[PDB]
Amino acid sequence: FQMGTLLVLTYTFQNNIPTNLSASAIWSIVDLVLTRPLELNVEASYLNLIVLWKSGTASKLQILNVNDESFKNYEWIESVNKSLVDLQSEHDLDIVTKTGDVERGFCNLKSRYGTQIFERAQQILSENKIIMAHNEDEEYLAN
Amino acid sequence: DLTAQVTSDLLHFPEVTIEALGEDEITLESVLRGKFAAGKNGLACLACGPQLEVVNSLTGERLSAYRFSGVNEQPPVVLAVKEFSWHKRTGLLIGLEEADGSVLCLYDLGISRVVKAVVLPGRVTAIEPIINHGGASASTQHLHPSLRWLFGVAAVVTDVGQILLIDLCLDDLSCSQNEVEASDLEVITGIPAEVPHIRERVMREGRHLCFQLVSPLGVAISTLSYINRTNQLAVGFSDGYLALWNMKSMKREYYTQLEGGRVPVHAVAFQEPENDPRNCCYLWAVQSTQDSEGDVLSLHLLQLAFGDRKCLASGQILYEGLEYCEERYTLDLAGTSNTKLLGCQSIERFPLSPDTSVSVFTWQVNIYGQGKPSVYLGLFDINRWYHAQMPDSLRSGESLHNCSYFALWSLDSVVSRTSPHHILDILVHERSLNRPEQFFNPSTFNFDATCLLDSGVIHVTCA
Repeated sequence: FQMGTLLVLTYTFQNNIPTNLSASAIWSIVDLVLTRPLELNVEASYLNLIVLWKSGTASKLQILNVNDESFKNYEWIESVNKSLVDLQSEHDLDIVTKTGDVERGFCNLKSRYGTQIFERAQQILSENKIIMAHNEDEEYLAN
Repeated sequence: DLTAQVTSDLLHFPEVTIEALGEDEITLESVLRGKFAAGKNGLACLACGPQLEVVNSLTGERLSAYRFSGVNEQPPVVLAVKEFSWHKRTGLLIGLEEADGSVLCLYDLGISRVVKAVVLPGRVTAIEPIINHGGASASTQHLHPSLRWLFGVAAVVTDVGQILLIDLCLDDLSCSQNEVEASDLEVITGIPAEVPHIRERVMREGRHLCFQLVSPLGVAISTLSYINRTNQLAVGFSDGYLALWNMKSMKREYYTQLEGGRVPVHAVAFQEPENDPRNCCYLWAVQSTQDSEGDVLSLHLLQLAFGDRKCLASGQILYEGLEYCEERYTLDLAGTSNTKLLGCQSIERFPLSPDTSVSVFTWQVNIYGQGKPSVYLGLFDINRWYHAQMPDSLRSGESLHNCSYFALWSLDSVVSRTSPHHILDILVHERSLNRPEQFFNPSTFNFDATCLLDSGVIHVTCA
């Protein structure tokens, strides 16, 4: 991330700020927005760059905080890129959702996901010829 | 005739503190000195000879004490003290004048011990932290790349005009040394490249890296202040010159003699106006002969005009590209009598720029053949000075007692109440500063303050 200043027309370099990205660095820029500073855990702030990376359907949101009018002191601020509901579902940290019946799981998923998704998923199922055998087809729910 | 009123009894330091300082008359002829610390820990520090006492600024309680020892078996003098916090520690940077030369110490208030120390190649006159951490982070991007490779940086100046930027090596947690075991410096003249290679060697040899600025020698530096908002190190000289050094470029951006002539620069204070049309801010510079004759005390307002403001990744605003620097106000407080500056303090409130910005100057005048000194607190409002159309001095007839941009308070009730104790410093409490066009003259400002005496503290209100 190079960033200089425009003035009179003249562009004048200040600093190159690298990124903090690993796992080979295989993220693509989706959108970025430079703007007025946020209310972050560091009062030392001058400007804020909001950055949105993507790698497949996985996303990454970061904020670059520049401290002073020199673009040489900065700090990268990361965020959680999955919602609580999703993380809990992935990591089996959900204690509240009622267990038991196969239709109970149906209500559970229906209510969790919303009709747009739930019906799109039931659309994808029948296209691929995956059809519910009986009331208690657990092999289906799994899918 | 605004007069401060005393709001507490004199709250004495404990006896052990008084007694320890009064061993001033062995390591004699030691002057007791005391200052409120600039940070946010509510400390005041007193020093006499090798003895340092840290006390609670509001109660006078002893918080910490240390008697420094001399590397060369002869007591040092605690000359300079600055607040300094790093990692999760709270401390003081200390300059010790020694028979040979000097030592810069980092003193940890949590354990009341010196934790780092270095031998200085000269006699220290002032010290100033520049930054309390290193590493690659947005928070250090305003500093020259060579400084960013260091881990904490303190500026140190000497009586021959050396300007030293010293690596505090705060990344080294295996090294706990007291003032007696001070490490040597490796001084590089100017500002090199390839710092990491140099540093690594330097620290394997058990030394701290130091950059000495290329700057003329031979004249003592008397004042030193890092101005965060302009990223400038202000260097005041005993001959009345003031240098401003940009800590991004490491170049001297300004250097001129103040209008008081060859009189030492004794203090500075920074102010930012609320609304200025060309990115101007202000540096007061105080010239004083108080450490010699005591016959000259003058205030000099420098207007610094910059080409731009920069929001840093840190969220901090920085003035950038100095276009001019010129004196736009002069006030002579002195120049038989003896006059000395007690304190010089800027207070700003933010709602961008502060909407309130005042500088408070406190001074004492002793007339020979007059036992009780007069003590004055004067409050300069930069925005009312704008409103007054930037006069360059008091007009003929005009008086500080009746000035639209300056309020003058008498602290004589404090003097009467505390005699013969000496006032060492005065701190105005920022949080207390509180308010037909005449009404917005600073005379209508109310505020609380605390005087540091040689034997305790005492609180006042100005209303």
